[PDB]
Amino acid sequence: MPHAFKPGDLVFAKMKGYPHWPARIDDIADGAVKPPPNKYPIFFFGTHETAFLGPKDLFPYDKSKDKYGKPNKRKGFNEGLWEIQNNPHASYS
Repeated sequence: MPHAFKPGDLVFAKMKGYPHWPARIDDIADGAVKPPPNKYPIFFFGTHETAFLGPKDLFPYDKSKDKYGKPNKRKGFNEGLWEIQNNPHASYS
């Protein structure tokens, strides 16, 4: 049975105007800016951008990869697919 999301969980994350995107729940570094209440720091693979999202926009990777894990024209997407499959917990600083 599912738990709450935690740092390190891999997802596809949905933002307005973008396809479901390979992403992870990030940690918040000591001294770093915290998310709003009820939001998680999402790190988008490929673009290496961060946004704050709630669970309604977070689709667990293993369940969703057959649907959303396909090449896309969008900038950064296909690099993102390599990252999530090959080294999803690396530092992409």
